[PDB]
Amino acid sequence: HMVDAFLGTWKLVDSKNFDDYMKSLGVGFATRQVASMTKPTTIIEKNGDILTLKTHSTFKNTEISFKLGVEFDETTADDRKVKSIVTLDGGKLVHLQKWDGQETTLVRELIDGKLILTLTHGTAVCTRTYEKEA
Ligand SMILES: CCCCCCCCCCCCCCCC(=O)O
Repeated sequence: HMVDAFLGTWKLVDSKNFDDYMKSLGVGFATRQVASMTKPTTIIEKNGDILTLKTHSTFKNTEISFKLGVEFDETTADDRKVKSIVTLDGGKLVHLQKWDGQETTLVRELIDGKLILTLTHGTAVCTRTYEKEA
């Protein structure tokens, strides 16, 4: 399964344009100040057809579980209540969130052994680079 290469624990080492991405979502200044300065850990697990993606940080934790291709309800780290779907498109794990007539896509792919997360909302595009910890 293509998901096997994503499994494990990943730690943020680099970020580009995250503040702009949060601004585009309406995250307030005080939260952006802290969120831009944290280095989250993302844990990706799979048991049968169910994938679980956990994001851990010193001040906020999220967890979602899903089957690929099946829409699910998600409450995001910034408290948006969204409709989500995740597909594995070739080698790219593509997570689409929809709410209030808006969308944002979170694409994860493996480049040179690192996990690259690209977040797009409107024209705000952010790249988050994660190194494999375990
Ligand atoms: C995940 C770090 C703390 C997040 C605090 C809430 C404000 C920003 C949330 C924006 C949507 C989720 C972004 C995830 C980024 C990532 O996984 O590197």
